[PDB]
Amino acid sequence: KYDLIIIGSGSVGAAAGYYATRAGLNVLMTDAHMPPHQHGSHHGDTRLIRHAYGEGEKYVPLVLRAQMLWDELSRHNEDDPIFVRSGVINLGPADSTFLANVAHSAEQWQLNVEKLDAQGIMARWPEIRVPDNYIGLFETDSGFLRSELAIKTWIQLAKEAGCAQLFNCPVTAIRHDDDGVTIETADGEYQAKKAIVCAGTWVKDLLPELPVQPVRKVFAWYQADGRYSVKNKFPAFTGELPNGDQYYGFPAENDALKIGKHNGGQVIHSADERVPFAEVVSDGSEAFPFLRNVLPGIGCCLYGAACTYDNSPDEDFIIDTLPGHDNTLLITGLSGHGFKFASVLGEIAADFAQDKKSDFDLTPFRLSRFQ
Ligand SMILES: *Cc1cc2c(cc1C)nc1c(=O)[nH]c(=O)nc-1n2C[C@H](O)[C@H](O)[C@H](O)COP(=O)(O)OP(=O)(O)OC[C@H]1O[C@@H](n2cnc3c(N)ncnc32)[C@H](O)[C@@H]1O
Ligand code: NA
Repeated sequence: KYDLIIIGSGSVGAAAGYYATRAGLNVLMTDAHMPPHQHGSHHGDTRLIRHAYGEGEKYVPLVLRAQMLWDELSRHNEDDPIFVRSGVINLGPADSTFLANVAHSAEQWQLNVEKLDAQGIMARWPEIRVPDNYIGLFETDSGFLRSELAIKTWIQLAKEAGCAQLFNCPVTAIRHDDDGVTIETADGEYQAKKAIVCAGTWVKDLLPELPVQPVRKVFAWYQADGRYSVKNKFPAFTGELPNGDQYYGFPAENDALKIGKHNGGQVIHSADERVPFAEVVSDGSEAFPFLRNVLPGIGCCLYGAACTYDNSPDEDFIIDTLPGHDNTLLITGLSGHGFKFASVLGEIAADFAQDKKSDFDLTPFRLSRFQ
């Protein structure tokens, strides 16, 4: 009898719950665990945000709206900023398709991005060391996000707003009537007028036909020092190697620099198959090829993580209503660059719930593409 059932109250679903309840809807929130947990793709301290987007021009207006919502959310917690404006530097070769989309999309949307020289960056940040052939695009208004905190707050805000939340209770199957959507759980049976499916990286074993492939990814913490910090103006980064390998990174927190590879990772299929940090042996030395070249004074790996990419076959998002049911909307294509969008994706779901209006065009996130 609910107005809306959220299947996965994770990073996308947590937003979806808050916005849909604040919209004034009778909402049910579900997860398999206790939302800020270690079983999804929201754990680890931080998640990156970039406006001038190298992945594609199609993302820009959404991440711009996302940023607005992150700013509005950060308001609710004074002692702990959810968004930190450290800035984001984009590193890579001058003739790269990725940096070509950062520069082009900065121009159209009037974004604060500085083209910087190979010698220029080394002169501004002595610690960052690139080939002479390289170029850097510094983003001023960008930075990163406290991913765990973002969930934590979205839940309590929803919980206070009268949202019904069923957390440690996995969903087992989705059923369709003609009015709305039923979900049978190992607990009981609940239904709503509409539904949003955001079970994330394991939605496959709840909706098997989807063309999304979970992949074991890992980020790690290396030993840094005060001059690699936000205090010393050190920015969060994305790098390209002559390899074509992409790396993401964050300004050293308390004497620790967080890095990760983006392009690789070993393919898995079960939640059990996600072996913890040090268990497979690429992990401890995964960020090394970037670190010795680009950040040579960065030292040893200290500890690290265990996350999973929700990969689509073209690496773009899947934001579409289910093939047979306009009744239900799913968000799942988020292939490792989705958290920055969490806030905006919850809003468009809240809009969807009260059959409201987009602004954005979600055409390139069709389910149709494939075939
Ligand atoms: C893997 C990864 C991702 C990542 C990243 C680094 C790594 C190693 N760095 C990022 C970054 O720097 N900047 C950025 O914008 N994104 C980055 N990402 C991607 C990001 O983590 C993900 O896009 C996003 O966090 C995941 O979104 P989503 O909401 O779809 O997935 P989730 O947070 O894990 O939430 C899903 C929830 O659903 C629950 N669940 C799963 N199955 C069920 C069933 N069947 N029943 C009920 N609930 C279910 C999960 O428990 C989870 O809480
Ligand atoms: Na993901």
